[PDB]
Amino acid sequence: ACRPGATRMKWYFQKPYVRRVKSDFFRFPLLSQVTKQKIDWQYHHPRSGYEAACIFGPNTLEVTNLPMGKTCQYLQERLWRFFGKFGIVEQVRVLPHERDPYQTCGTAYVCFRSRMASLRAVRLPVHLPASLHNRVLHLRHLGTDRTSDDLFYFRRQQAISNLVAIAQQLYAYLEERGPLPAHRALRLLFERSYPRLAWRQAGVSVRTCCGSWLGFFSRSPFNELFYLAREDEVSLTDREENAMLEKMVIFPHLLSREKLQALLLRAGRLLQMDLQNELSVHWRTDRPPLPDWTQKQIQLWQHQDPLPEELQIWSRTKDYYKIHEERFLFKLKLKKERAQAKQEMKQQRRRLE
Amino acid sequence: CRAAVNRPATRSYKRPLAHQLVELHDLMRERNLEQNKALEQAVLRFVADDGGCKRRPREVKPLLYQRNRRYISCPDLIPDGIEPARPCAEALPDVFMERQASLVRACTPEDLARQELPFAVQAETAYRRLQRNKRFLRFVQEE
Amino acid sequence: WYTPPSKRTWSKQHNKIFTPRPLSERFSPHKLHPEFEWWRERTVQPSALFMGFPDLLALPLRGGSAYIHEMDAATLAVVLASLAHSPSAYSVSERRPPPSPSPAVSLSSSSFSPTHLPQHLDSLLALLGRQA
Amino acid sequence: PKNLNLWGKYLRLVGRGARRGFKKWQVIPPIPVKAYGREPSAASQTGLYHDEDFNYHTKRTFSMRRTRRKIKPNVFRRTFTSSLLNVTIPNVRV
Amino acid sequence: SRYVKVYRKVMNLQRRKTPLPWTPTFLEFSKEPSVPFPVREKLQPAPIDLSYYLNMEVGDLVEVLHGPDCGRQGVVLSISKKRNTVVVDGCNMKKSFWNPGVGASLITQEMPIHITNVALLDPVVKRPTRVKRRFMMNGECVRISKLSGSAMPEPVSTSALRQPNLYQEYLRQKALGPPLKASYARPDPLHLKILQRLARHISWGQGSPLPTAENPRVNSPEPMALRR
Amino acid sequence: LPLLHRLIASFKNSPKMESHIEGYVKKKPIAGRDWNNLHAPRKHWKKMFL
Amino acid sequence: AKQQKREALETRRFQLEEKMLQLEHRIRRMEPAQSLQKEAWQATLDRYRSDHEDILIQLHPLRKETTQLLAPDWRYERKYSDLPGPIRWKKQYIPALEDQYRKPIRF
Amino acid sequence: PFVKLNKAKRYVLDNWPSRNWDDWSPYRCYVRGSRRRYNIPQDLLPYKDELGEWH
RNA sequence: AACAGGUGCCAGGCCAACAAGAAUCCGAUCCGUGUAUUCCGUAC
RNA sequence: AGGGCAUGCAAUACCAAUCAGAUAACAACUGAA
RNA sequence: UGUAACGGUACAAGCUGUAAACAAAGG
RNA sequence: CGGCGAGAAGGGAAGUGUGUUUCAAAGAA
RNA sequence: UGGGAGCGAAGAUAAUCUAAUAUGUAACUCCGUUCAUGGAAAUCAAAAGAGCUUUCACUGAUUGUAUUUAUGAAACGUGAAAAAAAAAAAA
RNA sequence: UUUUUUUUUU
Repeated sequence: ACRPGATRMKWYFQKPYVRRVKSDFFRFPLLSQVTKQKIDWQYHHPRSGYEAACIFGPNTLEVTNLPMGKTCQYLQERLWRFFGKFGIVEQVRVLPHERDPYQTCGTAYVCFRSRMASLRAVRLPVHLPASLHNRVLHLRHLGTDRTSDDLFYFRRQQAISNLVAIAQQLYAYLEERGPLPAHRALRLLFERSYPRLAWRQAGVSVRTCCGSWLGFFSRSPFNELFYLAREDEVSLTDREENAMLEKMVIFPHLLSREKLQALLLRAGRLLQMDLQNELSVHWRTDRPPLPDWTQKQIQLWQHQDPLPEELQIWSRTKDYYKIHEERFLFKLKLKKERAQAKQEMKQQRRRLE
Repeated sequence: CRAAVNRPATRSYKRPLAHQLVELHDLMRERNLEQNKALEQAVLRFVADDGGCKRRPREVKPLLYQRNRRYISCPDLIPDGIEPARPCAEALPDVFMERQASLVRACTPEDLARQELPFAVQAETAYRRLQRNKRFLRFVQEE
Repeated sequence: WYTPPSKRTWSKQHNKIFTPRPLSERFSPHKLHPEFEWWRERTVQPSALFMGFPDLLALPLRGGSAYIHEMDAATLAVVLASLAHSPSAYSVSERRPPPSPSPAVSLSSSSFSPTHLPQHLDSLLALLGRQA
Repeated sequence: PKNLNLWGKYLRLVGRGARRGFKKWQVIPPIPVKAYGREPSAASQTGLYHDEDFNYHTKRTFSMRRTRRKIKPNVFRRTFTSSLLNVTIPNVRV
Repeated sequence: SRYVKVYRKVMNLQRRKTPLPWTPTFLEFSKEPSVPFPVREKLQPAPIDLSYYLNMEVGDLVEVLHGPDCGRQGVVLSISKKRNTVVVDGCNMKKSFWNPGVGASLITQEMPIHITNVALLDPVVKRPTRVKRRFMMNGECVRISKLSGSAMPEPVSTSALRQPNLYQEYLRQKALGPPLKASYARPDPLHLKILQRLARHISWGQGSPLPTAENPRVNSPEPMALRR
Repeated sequence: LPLLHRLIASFKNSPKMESHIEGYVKKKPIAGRDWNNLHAPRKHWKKMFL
Repeated sequence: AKQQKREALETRRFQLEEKMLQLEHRIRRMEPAQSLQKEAWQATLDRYRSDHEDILIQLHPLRKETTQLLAPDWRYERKYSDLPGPIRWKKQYIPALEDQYRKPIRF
Repeated sequence: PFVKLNKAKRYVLDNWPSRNWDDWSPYRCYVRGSRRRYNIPQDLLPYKDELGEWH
């Protein structure tokens, strides 16, 4: 046992704060709306939430809801990488923990080189993998008081669902009434709100996901369910779209229950994939390449290289293992020789191409 | 049924049902088998614990008591005018010196047949005896 | 050495030259610690200090004694100047403040008097003058 | 095995006894402090010795002899101009 | 080293609460006697109730001195004199378990803390201090602090500090056994009553036959005859 | 049910007495009481004939 | 008795100061521009100024009274008196004094 | 089907909800006596991070 | 193990605030919880 | 615990790089615990 | 917390802390 | 009277013949 | 405290002597013990399959290191005790 | 076939 380093980190659960007595301000201090902490008038000063602006600048962000058990420096690099997409990041600052300098409190500041570049990062939130506790980041603009959309994902899900249901209803209607006009059939469709289920006219989910009625039909799974036909068979605003729709007839496709179900199911996976891809963009888009050295450097920030075997050899216990064994060395020599033969096969393809 | 009723009431355990027990009881009664030892023992055990629904911690009767234990006061419940029987006038004779002739008698084919009986009949006999030997004292007002 | 390191126990610090980490330190709350000497009492040091002396601006709120009569000319001049050049209450120190910055960062011309009004220092002023 | 980056490849999947009875004079060359898990030294805590610290080594001749000796790291004196601090820092052991 | 095993084995005995329960069987003997008893010293200072002397009451405001909770204030919930321990809300939470009721899947509970690890805060000063009792002419008892010399506030009502103990409930549920089967759990009073009725006839029947439609009668119980 | 039995069973919830744990066996010696123990105080001797 | 009112007063003042600071920052952010919002904020800040000053006026008496025994009193000391009911205090650490060279003289 | 369940086995089959066959579904299953239900056709596959890198 | 203490030395029935014999015979001085016989209380 | 309770055990550590003392302007100045 | 010195007590391997073997009665 | 949503990183280790097996350096009582 | 980390010699055995055992043992400094240590696989196995960590028994004084003297709770595997993947976007 | 777990009614 000895003094731990930065590798060792501990964190316990936090019990929610409940005021049992309202008239006892001594034993049950009132919470603060800014610092989210007990009001300490005796030793703490009142805050305003705009102190970082005078420090950094107007063109700044207030990121919150950070994970635990991660170094501030690692978080800074991660954040810089993330934020670099929009524009040139000036500086990233992280507030250490009160009781743990090697740990993050849960708040950070980001500075941009430009106003418009900063503005673009406020739109959507930040989603983290399982590695980071799946902690969703909350942003705020100090210059504009603009916040991010935290409910984007959950609202999209309901859209997906509504699409599914509208498809089903359309199919049913078609079945029950034969072919119907394009402009007339659509009126028999409804959707539901995300916050609380309430019947509403369809089209919000269509515009959200698909973006257009035409597109809805032109989709991959959707096209196998329905068929549009031009008036002779028997870059567009809302009015033009409507006018085009006014002279078309919808025809269903004869399908079985199992097939129908399968298709319906597939649609959802596709839609979900879409959503995921929207939130999982790369960090190296519209950027020049990087040297291998740089790549290595990047790698180092996450993962360490293996130890040389030369050194590792010494680790062998003399009790049960021979330090320097000729057969053991010969085996490693043969493995090293086989490595080049393996590499040549991969290298030959580039010359062939 | 007797073997299974004693098992726990967990997932990984086979246990019969109350209606199954009644159906089996009727089926056995029909064939003049209502007086079954195993059936009676299973029936008593089933209701001993509400068909396994009730559960209590493991309980072991005490076989010894500590010195200077607690004292509990209680009056006699036996009806008045009742006392234990007294022994014979002084003592019995010696076992080896006097009781040497009366302890031995000639054997008979009936004795041989009685000795050649199985264990199940003995066990049944015992059970029946204990069953039959269940009585209590009456009260003046009870009569 | 007997046991090898791992992904969690490969970084260590010196016994004396180290960084306190109560959050990440072995402890036994359920055990008596004679090392801390729970019997021995300790004084109460001042929370705010200015030029090595108790902060005069924190007196009205936190209270405490003032060693005005022990000040020298050098100290007293600056002290006087401080109380004359538009003093601010946020200049005082804080005991375990929130991780976020303090209002002292800006120190701009405000439209109000934080904590106390300027009229609550004549008592101290008198003493200051006397000392002068 | 696990933790390949660290020393002791051939020591993890062995008996407890082996581990307990492992000797230190069986290794000729030095081992990196980061890999070995050695505690930082006072001289290192007062300077910037990124991967450098006091180590130990052992000798061996034809006569099956063995010894152990101490070895000091390599340290230099320099000067660095810090723009943020706005003050020179003379005599920095690096 | 070739002594670790034995060392540990020996050491274990200290912690061992010998003798332990042991059910008997057929042709089997106990081994508890063969277990050496732990070693202990008798001559030592007598215990003391620090709670009593420190004038520390349930519901009082305390602050954590050491441990993970370097600075954290709370309210005393429970005091144990024999262990010289206190329980403070929102501090020292390490005991986790499965949810025995409605809610999440895991629930934690606060753990006791040594009295020596905590101190009473000053009313006005809000710093660790001491409290002394003083009796008036009328017999009225007043608690006065050292630093400020001010009167202490009254304790919080027990009705407000009363909370349910889910750890105990989980232990009680575990003591019984695994969860019951769905099939078995279902009630059946209709057949249970028939089985209960047959149980009395089997037990207190004295071997008498059961009633029948043609012969709805049963022999009466026989009393215990005295030895004339 | 018997009236007497009812009466008797009435007192089932009465307090019980102390009892030993399951499989309680008293430890007893084999060897004699006489043995040299010269590493004991003056007032703690047991030698009579050995 | 007095402590309790002090507490509440303090709390209220604490809240009001944060609101006033937020309004002043919002006013400062839009200096080179004129609008109705700015006027609105000025009005609200004006209101809060009085709303806060009253609190301090009410608070003044209590703070003094509360902080009674905090400071030493020679009168209550065992050195200068012998009457029942003594008072003791703990020595502080003043760097300004500790860093100075002084002889152990008493006159 | 002919398995002699031991203490160890019985414990698992009686405690762990994953062994509960009365509520078995091929699309939603636990992993090892877990409380939370995982998506077998979804949870078994990798995913990309905010950075677009594999996870 | 009625080692639970005391009473002049070995006490279930004597003092010990709640059950139960100043029990009979024997005894060198010499009380004597001692030998022999017998009764009673006990969820102690 | 109503009340009272001299003196000594070198004590700003209920906190905070290391190195004498009432715990040291930089540098000189060094270190296996 | 544990201990050493001085004083008192009957100068003591106990007790005790100049209030140094006690307040027991607040209308 | 079961028929191409037929996929999950391109990287580590194993025989040195690997069309073979396994795994993911990267998360909490 | 025969627990963990740094450093760490000799008397003694080999009937003197080198390696080796003693022993990573003794002295010195530090952590202060189940609210601990440890840890949920780029592991083991080889063509079957096991499934974080930890304690006991057997395999077995077998394999291995040594040799003139010893040392060695080895790995796979079996039995048994205790059983634990993650509470979790915010209000 | 040579066995076996007692409460009904907190």
